[PDB]
Amino acid sequence: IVLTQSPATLSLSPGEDATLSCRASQSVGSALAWYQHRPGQSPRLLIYDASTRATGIPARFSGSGSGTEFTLTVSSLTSEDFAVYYCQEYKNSVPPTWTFGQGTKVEIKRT
Amino acid sequence: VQLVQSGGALVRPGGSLRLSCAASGFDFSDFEMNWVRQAPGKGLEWISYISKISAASFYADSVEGRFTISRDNTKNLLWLEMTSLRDEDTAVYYCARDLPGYLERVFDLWGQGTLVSVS
Amino acid sequence: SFYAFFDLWVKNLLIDSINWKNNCKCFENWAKTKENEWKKVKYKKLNNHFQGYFFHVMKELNKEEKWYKLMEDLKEKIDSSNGAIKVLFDHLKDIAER
Repeated sequence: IVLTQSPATLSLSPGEDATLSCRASQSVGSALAWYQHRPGQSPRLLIYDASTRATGIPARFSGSGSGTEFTLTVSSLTSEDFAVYYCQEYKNSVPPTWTFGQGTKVEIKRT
Repeated sequence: VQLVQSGGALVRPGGSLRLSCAASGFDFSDFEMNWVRQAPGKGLEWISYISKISAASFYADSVEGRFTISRDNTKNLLWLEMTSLRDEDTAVYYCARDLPGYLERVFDLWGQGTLVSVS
Repeated sequence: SFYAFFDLWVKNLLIDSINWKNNCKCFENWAKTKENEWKKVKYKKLNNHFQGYFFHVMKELNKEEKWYKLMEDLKEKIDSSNGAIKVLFDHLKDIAER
């Protein structure tokens, strides 16, 4: 299912809360996940049911959304939260699809 | 829990390459495996999946007929036999672990990355 | 929806076919019942031998030797014959006549 990361590049100061989006072309449900590709590192799973939190993930990574609109809200941006965030649908249709988004990006804003 | 890959390699176009992904710290037979591809400046893109046994194997639409995912659940190795490599397969190949539950088709723990570059 | 009903019907048909492969008069009457229910219903979904129904089936099955046995039986039925529902019902006909 087409997933659109509207925020894309995001100039935000560290220590602040950052909201994102992942618009689906079709009605998926709760079958959407979120990822974090930190620079110089492998991706990691943050949320796996568009509301939950994966094991080993701090409670500041929270999300919401159950239809075609999805949103990941990360709070108190540390040095490693400035990464590229992907959203993956895993909708239980036949044939099964593993579709990512383009990748929204959170960056440090300056003057 | 750890997924250690084989490291990058240089291959000519139209050639073949066998990636590896040695898993440790858990039971390899109890976890579904995945291959995720990232081209330079394109983003993440799933290419392969294999089940707990070889009962199910799924491929992306761009990789069907060319690539083959296989696993050895007694040697804890996951392969991706690569065949007829084009110029758009210069990418970084990630080895991902799927969560328990066949409905929850997410990529839980990832490998170290493997830059496959064709020339 | 219609697609969700079709996935439920093919999912339950595969689950009950797996359970029936693991009484022949009641099974032949069952396979005659499901085949008449196929004509009121009747291809990305039913492509060769039900590849894409794997996660639907094993949400409720959770034993992959059953799925691998079903896929091997359907693959050898396709090899013996040389869309996917008709191969299954001719395979279920060979089980029922035994």
